[PDB]
Amino acid sequence: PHRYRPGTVALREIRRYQKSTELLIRKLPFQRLVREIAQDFKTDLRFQSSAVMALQEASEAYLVGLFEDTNLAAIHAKRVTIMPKDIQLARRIRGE
Amino acid sequence: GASKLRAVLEKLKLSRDDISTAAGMVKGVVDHLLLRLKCDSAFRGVGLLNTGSYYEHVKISAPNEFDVMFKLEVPRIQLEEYSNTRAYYFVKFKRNPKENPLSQFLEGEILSASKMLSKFRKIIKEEINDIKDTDVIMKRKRGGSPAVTLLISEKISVDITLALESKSSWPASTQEGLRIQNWLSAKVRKQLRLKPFYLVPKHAKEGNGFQEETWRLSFSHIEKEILNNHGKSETCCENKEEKCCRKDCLKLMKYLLEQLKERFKDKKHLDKFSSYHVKTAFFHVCTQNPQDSQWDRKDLGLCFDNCVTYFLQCLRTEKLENYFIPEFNLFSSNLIDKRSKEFLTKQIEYERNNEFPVFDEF
Amino acid sequence: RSRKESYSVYVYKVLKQVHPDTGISSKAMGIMNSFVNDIFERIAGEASRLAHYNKRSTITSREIQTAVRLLLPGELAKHAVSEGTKAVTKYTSA
Amino acid sequence: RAKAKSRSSRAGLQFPVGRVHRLLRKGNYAERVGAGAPVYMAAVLEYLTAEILELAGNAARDNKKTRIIPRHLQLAIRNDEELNKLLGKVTIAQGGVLPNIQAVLLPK
Amino acid sequence: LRDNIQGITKPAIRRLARRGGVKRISGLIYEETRGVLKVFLENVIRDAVTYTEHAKRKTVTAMDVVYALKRQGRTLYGFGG
Amino acid sequence: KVLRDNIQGITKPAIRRLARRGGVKRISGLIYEETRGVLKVFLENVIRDAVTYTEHAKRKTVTAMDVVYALKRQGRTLYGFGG
Ligand SMILES: [Zn+2]
Repeated sequence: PHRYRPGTVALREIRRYQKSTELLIRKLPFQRLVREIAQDFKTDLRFQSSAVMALQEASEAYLVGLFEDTNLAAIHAKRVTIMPKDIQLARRIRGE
Repeated sequence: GASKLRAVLEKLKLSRDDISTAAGMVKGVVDHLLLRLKCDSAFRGVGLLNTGSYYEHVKISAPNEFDVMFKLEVPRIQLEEYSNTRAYYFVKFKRNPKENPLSQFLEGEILSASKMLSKFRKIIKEEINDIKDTDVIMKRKRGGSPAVTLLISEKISVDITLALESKSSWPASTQEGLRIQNWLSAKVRKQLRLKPFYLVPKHAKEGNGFQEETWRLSFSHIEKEILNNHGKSETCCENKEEKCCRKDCLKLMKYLLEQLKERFKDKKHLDKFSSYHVKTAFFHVCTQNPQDSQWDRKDLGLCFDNCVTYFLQCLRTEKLENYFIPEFNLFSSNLIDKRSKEFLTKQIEYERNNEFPVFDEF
Repeated sequence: RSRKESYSVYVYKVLKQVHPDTGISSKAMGIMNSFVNDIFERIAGEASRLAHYNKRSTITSREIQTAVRLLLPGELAKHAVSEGTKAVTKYTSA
Repeated sequence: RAKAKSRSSRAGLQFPVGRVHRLLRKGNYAERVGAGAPVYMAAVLEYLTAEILELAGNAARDNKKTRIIPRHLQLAIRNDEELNKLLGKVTIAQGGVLPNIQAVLLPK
Repeated sequence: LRDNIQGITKPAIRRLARRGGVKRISGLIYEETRGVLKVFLENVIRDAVTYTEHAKRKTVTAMDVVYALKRQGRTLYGFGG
Repeated sequence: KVLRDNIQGITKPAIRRLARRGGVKRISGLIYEETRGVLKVFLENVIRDAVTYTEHAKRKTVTAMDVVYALKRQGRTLYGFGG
């Protein structure tokens, strides 16, 4: 019954995801999210597949940058676990 | 003609089975030295080039003579050729925002070979005096290719070369070098050129003088890779089915020169010749004879004779192109005088006409 | 057919001077094209302002130079200035 | 007519000069473009292009490659402090991020 | 085509967090993250729609997305530009 | 004549007053130095751009507009001193 301890795997995933470039969010789901938002402005709207990808990459890039700052806030707070408030602080400082 | 040569080759290898302890003493000294260099702000990033080894024997007949290289990374460099020498350059640094710790060796824009070598041996000197179990004495420096020569007890000498490492694409002057395309293949050539090249502190030796802060291009790591990957099959010689005599011929060529240099070390005719000249000629002969069947082990006798002939031709015509830097003539009259070449030519021809007696006499 | 412009050909050439033995993916090229158009617009945009601010109808090598100093940071800005200053000096001398 | 010659070659540049001269008059940025304006600019664009490609090329070599991919551009830009800033707001398609892991997250 | 914010799977969220260097994630993050992602998308998509509409089109192109992102201090390279 | 150490011209009460306006109740002794090292960077960036604009215009005296452009370039606009 071999196991790897808590944090060993978490660090591993961090390593890998920092390294790789691929999209982490599933595509059909993301695409639909875009549309649901879009339909609130306008029905019968269309997207190029490249437009959806462009949105997805920007969206992930945004969240990752947000998570980096969130992580720093949690560390500042002497904590490894990030909480909703750490996100909120980072955003606020950024002017949101 | 191969049988006598085989006995020599076996003899030369076997003389090194005793070395493991000598290599140990060298390692002891080197590891010790690297700690100090790592403490020094200028050499903090220093390490061995031939990773995994504390020994590399340039001379086949000198098992007690060691050669090691200490490399130092230079993250971006601009080379400026010195006076059309083709192999010697001034080293300057490119834009680098952060502090570059090698700044202390700068002289104006140029990285001073003189300062680095002077300080390199100064650091090692102070540090060897902290080697307590082994007696290590430093030699006074003369040239710049070996930065430091260490004398270990009464048997072992160690030549230490300092080299800058650059991971940029090789300079255009190397574009036509590493002429292995017809020998080891164009694809090996391409693979090797994705690797770094090195620069060793070296004054621009010339007709009647020299430049103090020049650096010379070095591909010693490639030379090692080639010697151990001398076949276009690339595993040729790691299996007896594919045993060629390239490596054997080179050892014999090195041995011939070394034996003659020892023989005539007193007449000084041969002091300026080295295994590198032999090795360069050798790579060219391999280039001239790219097929393993032109090096069948059974033909060591004739293969070696043909290798010798090419080397003799190089001596006589005063031409030996650097294998990596084709415009760099190692046998130029500016580096080696004709007398030495005629003498070596004559001595080799004598040896060859008498089945190389110098191979047995000592 | 309609036709599109890019710097793909010029990017290749530059790559050869820095790395004669390497190539570039179509994406990296697309990125370099996005890059060039971005920098161009900024410099031209700032140069536009300088011409306006200083009451001119013309952009000269100076407006380009100043725009470079304002947009680029530290030393990177400098090499761009050195090369530009030279290129003009040279162009009229070549 | 005298023989026509390309200006990029003339200025010692690879980047087009006549075109930049032109592009500088578009978007309505200035009524007029001076003769030295595009020459100065073409040199700048080429310089910056070289810096990115060189650093990216080094990244390609670090990864034992014979070419630049979007990732190498990202690594190059970010590792170089001044380019990191020039393009500090730029999102690179498939750039990924630098492998920066906070020390406090690591065990002994 | 409803609450497609739930199409953003939990692992998908965690992986982004990991890429950002996040080692541990509170159980309340998933929802909070969504409340932020959604706003981001809303701002970008809407501008893209605005540009699309201005141009009298129905299909949003990569360029319309690029303009939308651009102006928020976010040039995106790779889709043209 | 050359000037120097006017970073100290930003006195302790001055830093505290700024901090207080910002809602800061209690200030660690090391803040003073830390704050100055940040103020300084801000000033360096704005002044430099103002100078750069001034030099472009081939003037010696820096005007309000040169400062305004400098601040706008850094993205912090200022009203009432020109525009
Ligand atoms: Zn072989």
